[PDB]
Amino acid sequence: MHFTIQREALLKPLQLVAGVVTLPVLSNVLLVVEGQQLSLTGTDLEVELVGRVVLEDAAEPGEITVPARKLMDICKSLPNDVLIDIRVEEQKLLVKAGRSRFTLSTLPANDFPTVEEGPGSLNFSIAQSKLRRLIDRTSFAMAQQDVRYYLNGMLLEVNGGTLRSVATDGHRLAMCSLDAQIPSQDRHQVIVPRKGILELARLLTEQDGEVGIVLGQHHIRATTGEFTFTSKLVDGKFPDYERVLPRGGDKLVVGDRQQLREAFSRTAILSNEKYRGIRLQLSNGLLKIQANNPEQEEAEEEVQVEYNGGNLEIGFNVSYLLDVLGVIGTEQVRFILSDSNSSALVHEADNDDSAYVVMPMRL
Amino acid sequence: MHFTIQREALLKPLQLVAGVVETLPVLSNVLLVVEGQQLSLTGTDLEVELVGRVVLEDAAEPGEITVPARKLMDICKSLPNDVLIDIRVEEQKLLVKAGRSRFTLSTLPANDFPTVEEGPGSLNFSIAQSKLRRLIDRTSFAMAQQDVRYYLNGMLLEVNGGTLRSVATDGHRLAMCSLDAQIPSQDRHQVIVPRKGILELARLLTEQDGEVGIVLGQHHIRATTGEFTFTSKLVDGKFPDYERVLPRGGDKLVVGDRQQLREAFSRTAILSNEKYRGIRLQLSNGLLKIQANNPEQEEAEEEVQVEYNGGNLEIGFNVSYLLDVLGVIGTEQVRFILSDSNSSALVHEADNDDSAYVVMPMR
Repeated sequence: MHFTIQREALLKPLQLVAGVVTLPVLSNVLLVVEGQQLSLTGTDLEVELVGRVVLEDAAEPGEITVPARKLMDICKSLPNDVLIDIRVEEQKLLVKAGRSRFTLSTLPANDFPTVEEGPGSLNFSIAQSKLRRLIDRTSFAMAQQDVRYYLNGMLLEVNGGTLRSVATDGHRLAMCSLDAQIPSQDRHQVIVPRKGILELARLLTEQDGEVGIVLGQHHIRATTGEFTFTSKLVDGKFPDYERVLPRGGDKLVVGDRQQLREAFSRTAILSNEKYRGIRLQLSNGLLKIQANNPEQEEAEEEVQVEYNGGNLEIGFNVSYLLDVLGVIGTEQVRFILSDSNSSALVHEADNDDSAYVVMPMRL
Repeated sequence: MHFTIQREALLKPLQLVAGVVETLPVLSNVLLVVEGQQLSLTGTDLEVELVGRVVLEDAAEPGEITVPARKLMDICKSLPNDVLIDIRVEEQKLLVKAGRSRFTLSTLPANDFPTVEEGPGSLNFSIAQSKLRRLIDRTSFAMAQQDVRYYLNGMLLEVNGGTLRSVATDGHRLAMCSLDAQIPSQDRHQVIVPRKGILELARLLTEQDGEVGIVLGQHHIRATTGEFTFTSKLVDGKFPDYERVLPRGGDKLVVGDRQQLREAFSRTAILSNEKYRGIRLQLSNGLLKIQANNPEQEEAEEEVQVEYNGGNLEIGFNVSYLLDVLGVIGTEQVRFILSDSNSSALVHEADNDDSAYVVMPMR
């Protein structure tokens, strides 16, 4: 195995694969030269990322794994635009560029873990920005290290022509729905584990770009010109999210998103550091927000909101409210509430595309 | 105690004192004192005391109290820009008001807050802030972190003739900087300022066109500006005879590009032992060969052209130590003075003997 490559050409995909990179082989990147193509692969056994770069000078084929962080750091630290000569010699990777010589230890290609790569049951393409939006609008809702396996990840659902993302930790929910012109078929649902979905969202930087998606029984695949991403899915059945969404809420409240966010963060300072309880007292054209902690400290704040109807005292985790408010993209925010024991449904001002559910706390 | 103050006016000094609060509970409080039309804010960690003063505009009722520093600062930070804040003590509580936001904080009495009694010292002078900071910035890395020899964990500030000098050393390497300061001194004065205090002092010296008033005493060092008075306790002990540490017999003089050497040392550092950080230098006429090996038999090799004429030298150094020096050398070139493999290296700027750096070899 031997090739030459520019520092920049190698660094781009090598930085991509290094973002996914404990068994020792898992900290290596798999390098494969087939013809004039270099493929770089990184995996953490849940997610596999592959980067492809075209080689210009003649290249001798082969394959090998080398420590990813160390190759990337070596490549990063080299002078700009320098040509790098990479060769395998006696279980070692030899790297030459200019007047610098590096020898790296290697593990055999066969040791590197592989993925099933099935055709799947559905595929479509979509604008990277649209897929990224579904994830960014809902990702905070995901549960972290919950015993229920399904909670630690994001549901992606195709139904009719519609792509939908749902995330919930069992206390709060975030859902977003987009018209994707996906051909009508049966409902398709996948649960992409938390780490993989966040990684995927970060990867979708091409604003005018497309992403090819494959849904299977055990994997999702995202493919673009730069990379091919594969994640294992969460085995299990996602809860019926439809039941969680509150319905028939009598009270409707409209408020300035920025004023509510600032008033909630101000009061949050003196709320219980673990439970983050905030008390809301709603009355005609008025929201009182109060916060108390174990040291008997108190923050109070009043905000004028558009609201007409019965008084309502209700408790909510302030962090949850702030998570919602920080993804609402409109100046105003709509809150839909019923009673003290019932959850809140939050929408953008004019749009039902994203919906947020926040269950209350006992006061 | 009762006063009104603009949010911006209160935040500046509050932010300053908050940087020294890290536990006994009163140590995480800020001491607030209203005397006439002045508000003083005091923070301490029992080694360093920082005081901020602000002139109050509206009438103010005097008194004193301590309140949690971080919480007051966060509350002040989160408030609307340019708002007027009303502060008043009521029944062992601080009541903070601004617009429609009410806050009640728990308080501890002023008696509990530690007091530092400030003598006049034996020497005082003023100096440009940026000169004092330079002394510290050029020299701070050399300090020991948690050595058993207490004097090493700090920086020596010495006044001899009209020269202000800073010395730091962990026993493996040394950093010194000397500046003419026209300071009248009948006798030589030494102080050892603890590392937390000296680093904090450096960060506070932010006015490039400003001056700082210094007092040296037997047990304290005091630094005064319009914005603050910083007092630190000193390390009780005699600082080592640093002059003996400096190498005198060097027969080999090397000149090199600072940026090329830095880049070549960081590149080779990647494959050096992660704990011992050993690099090998091979010096011959016009050339420096840098090699790094680790326990996994990985190797980085690099050559740099340098101005040098004389006998061959093989010598080992900790590469972090060399990089620490190179990252504070302000000139495009750097001078290395060496003698033998078992003897220390002396490093200077290109044209100047003002800063001097000593690094002991490995092996």
